[PDB]
Amino acid sequence: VADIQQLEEKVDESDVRIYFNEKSSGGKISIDNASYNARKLGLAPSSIDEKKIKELYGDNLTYEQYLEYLSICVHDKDNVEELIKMFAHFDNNCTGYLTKSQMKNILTTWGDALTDQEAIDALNAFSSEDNIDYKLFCEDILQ
Amino acid sequence: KNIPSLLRVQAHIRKKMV
Repeated sequence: VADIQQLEEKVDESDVRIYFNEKSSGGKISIDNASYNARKLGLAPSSIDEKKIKELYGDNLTYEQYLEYLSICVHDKDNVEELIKMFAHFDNNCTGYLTKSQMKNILTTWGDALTDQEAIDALNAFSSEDNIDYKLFCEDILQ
Repeated sequence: KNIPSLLRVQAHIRKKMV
């Protein structure tokens, strides 16, 4: 797992700092605004990451604790195959497609569930067609 | 089932829609 030094070769710390200044109150940043900044930096935190940092430092992070959080958000082991296999689990006809409604159920049920409108919006933004090529979808979100 | 990979999908979706 990325340390802060390595994080700072991957992202511009000038951005890291400016995004912190945008959201900080009292010299600290809330987990939710830290996750927002992580995403602006092209990182993808889950609730596992949020809860890990919260367990160490509480709801509001100093600048350095925010840097530690970002290092946890890097996820270098992410690959498209694992994402595809998750969806393919529900593709028992082995068609390569799931409908927007099927995709919605898969995304709003278990895990860090999206809201119905979040899942709907992400799916409509991806494709105007109802059949989603989930391999194409996974390749898109990973970039 | 396959919960950790589900978390990554949802994570990247939230990243994309930020």
